[PDB]
Amino acid sequence: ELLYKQTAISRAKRAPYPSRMPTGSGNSFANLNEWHYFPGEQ
Amino acid sequence: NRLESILSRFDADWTASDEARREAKNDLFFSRVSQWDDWLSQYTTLQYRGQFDVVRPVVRKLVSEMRQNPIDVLYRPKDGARPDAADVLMGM
Amino acid sequence: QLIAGEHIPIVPVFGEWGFVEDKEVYEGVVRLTKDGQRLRNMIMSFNADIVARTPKKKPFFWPEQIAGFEHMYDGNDDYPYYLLNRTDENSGDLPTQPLAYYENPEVPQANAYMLEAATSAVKEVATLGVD
Amino acid sequence: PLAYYENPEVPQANAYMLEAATSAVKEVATLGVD
Amino acid sequence: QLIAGEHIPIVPVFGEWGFVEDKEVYEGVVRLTKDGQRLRNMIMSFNAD
Repeated sequence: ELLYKQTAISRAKRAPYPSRMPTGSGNSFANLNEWHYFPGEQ
Repeated sequence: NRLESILSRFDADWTASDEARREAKNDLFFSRVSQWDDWLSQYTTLQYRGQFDVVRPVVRKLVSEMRQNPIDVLYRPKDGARPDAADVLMGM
Repeated sequence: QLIAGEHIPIVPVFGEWGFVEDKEVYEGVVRLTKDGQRLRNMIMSFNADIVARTPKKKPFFWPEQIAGFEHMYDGNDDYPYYLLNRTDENSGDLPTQPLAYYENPEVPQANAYMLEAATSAVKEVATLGVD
Repeated sequence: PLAYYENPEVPQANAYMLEAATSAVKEVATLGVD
Repeated sequence: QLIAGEHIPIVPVFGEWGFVEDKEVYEGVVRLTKDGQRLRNMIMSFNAD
């Protein structure tokens, strides 16, 4: 258990935003750069 | 000498009214440009930031209401003067 | 330079008025509606994030409860029923029919209550009198 | 006895956010009273 | 070339108006109805999926 706990902590990562998820009008820079939607998981 | 006095007066006037000017500028930027006043310490990460405004219709309604009632200056003659005393000035 | 007038030409208009201690203060309509509006925006953004990044609802399987039959659970809709193998080489009959499911994404009560309170607060103070 | 597969359901967050977004669009797409 | 007029012929119409700091800004009807519309589209697409 102690061997695997550190790797388990290190591998618990959250996935990026989905492709069809808009970026709101609060970013104000990516919105002005025509960068409206998130890239995706790629 | 004259320039120094003028600049001293201007500096006093500018400093005496700083908070009101800053808050008015903040209000103008919030109402017109955007509602996320986080320009400082931004760009560290990218996250969703929506803008669901609810206050803009109130401002629109108020400006429409005061646009429907124009107001101008009406010069009237003084009580001791002639009845037609403010009629060339009114025409001008 | 000698301006032909007798007073300073600039004519000012003011929001309401005010002198609090020794400094003038003026206000319009947006000064008191900023906190609730920002709270509303933050709550909506958090709810959108919850909708977007939360995993969906799918069942929990062991890798050997579905040893075969793995083309049945993708969603093709061509078989009249779902199958699960029973026996094991070492253990007797441990694999079972039922199973556990992941829970659906939900918006917490605090988020909804705060959004409603902030919207009410904004709509309550953004007034200029009666009617 | 036996067990069945659970039906497809639209979650609560999706419906709540759809309603909230529709209301937000209805509420700001105005130019004044009436 | 000498145009017959005395003013620039182009006549503009503007949405509401505005100078925020030193740059002009104008708005219409669709500026504030984009985030909610996009969110509605995304939710409908996810539900259809």
